[PDB]
Amino acid sequence: RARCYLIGETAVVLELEPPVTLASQKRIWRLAQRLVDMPNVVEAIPGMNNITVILRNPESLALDAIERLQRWWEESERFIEIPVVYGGAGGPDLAVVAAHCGLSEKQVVELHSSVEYVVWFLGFQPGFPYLGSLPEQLHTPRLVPAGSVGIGGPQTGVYPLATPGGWQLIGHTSLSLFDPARDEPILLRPGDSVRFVPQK
Amino acid sequence: MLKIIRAGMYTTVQDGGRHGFRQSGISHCGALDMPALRIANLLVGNDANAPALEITLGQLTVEFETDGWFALTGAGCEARLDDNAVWTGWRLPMKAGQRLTLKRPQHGMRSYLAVAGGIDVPPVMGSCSTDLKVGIGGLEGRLLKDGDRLPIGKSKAQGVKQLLWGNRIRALPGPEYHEFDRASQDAFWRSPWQLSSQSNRMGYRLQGQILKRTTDRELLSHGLLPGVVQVPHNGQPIVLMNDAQTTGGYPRIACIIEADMYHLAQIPLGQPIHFVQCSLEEALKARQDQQRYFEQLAWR
Repeated sequence: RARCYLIGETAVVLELEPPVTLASQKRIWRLAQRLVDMPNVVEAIPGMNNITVILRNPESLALDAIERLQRWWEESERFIEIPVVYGGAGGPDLAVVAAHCGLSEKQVVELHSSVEYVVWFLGFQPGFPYLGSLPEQLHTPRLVPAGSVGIGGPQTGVYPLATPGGWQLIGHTSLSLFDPARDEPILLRPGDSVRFVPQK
Repeated sequence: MLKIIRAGMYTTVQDGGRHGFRQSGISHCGALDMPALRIANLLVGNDANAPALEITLGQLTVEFETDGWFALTGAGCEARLDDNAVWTGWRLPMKAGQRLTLKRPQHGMRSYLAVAGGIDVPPVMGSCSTDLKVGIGGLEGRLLKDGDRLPIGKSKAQGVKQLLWGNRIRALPGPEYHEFDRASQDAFWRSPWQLSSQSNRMGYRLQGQILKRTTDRELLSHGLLPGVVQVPHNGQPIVLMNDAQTTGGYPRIACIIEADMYHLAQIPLGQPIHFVQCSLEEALKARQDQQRYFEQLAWR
């Protein structure tokens, strides 16, 4: 079931019950296109089975936001290949991640590449994907260079910036996920299908 | 056209904000004291969100090469222009070859400096706000240092009243307000909160009483905005500011209203902070009154 709570006086958060689902996130992606295509919505930030819609005219739209986002929710109407250079300097924890999972370096790079991941949402840093559902066999305990692929329990992703991280790094990427001067600054959008391509 | 001698400790080029990209993990940034920068740009004739220098604890000297007008807002640092003492909230004139010397202020924290025409720097994604974590905007995405020059744009003396600052800040409860026991909900309003040294442009860490949460249920990563007060496992509340994370998985006890966000910026690192329980009509009327206040400044 859905709940609609006011987050301050400028946003409304639509959430869903804790057992998350890919079908519920698909509608959240579909609603995030609809919400940003009108003048009254400054931003539409999706999360985990939830979407935060900030408003430009909250004085009128505030109470309406609890009656309107619930109804729009009842209606609920790309493929990118990232080149990852696994092991060596890019992935120093590749040897340690292969030890815990009980599979060699080639086996841990073969199933990590086989899974075609989808972007649930972007947050924390500019252009950082929360890639959902990593194989249950590849799960393992926890400044990192930019474009570094790493693992952290059930979560897997890429580091677009140079910041201190706790994930075990299994590889590195040359393709910039966040580039402030390209044309399309952020590569990944919510709902895109990420694939990781090995190189050595 | 604006040469810097002593830059200080945390000086940056700040704007209205890098909006439209919160969905892709980019913080909007901009001035912490948005009303201070807006009044300064208004006094000089620029657009209210034009690029102006943010200064933390004064200690700034800037030599002027081009003739025009300037203004100072925010915390009063007793600015001295060559052989005269200039004050905050005035469209002051400037000639070529004059230094403006700000000192460490006794009251307040952040001070703003705007010039006629605006600081012409490359607008990275419809904004010139410096993002120190990402390394973009302003002048190469970093703090201003000694010897740098910032190029002024092409412009094409009424004193205005500034806004008073205080330690009482109106916050609205929830979404996770009903997860804290009665001794923690009361302490949040009744008990004072001391500012910690960890507090920076991203988020303010508050030292006080240990707020106990009743539930131990995991929170799914949700979209955040400046002013949201998060309480981690340690029980010490963290106030999110402009450079904060767009997503987080911590329980949110309260949210500070946009009309009172400017007060946080001036609070010194050793002074307390009191929270006042607010209402939605009060939060919205207070937001209008401040938006309505800049329209009064626009008629001078």
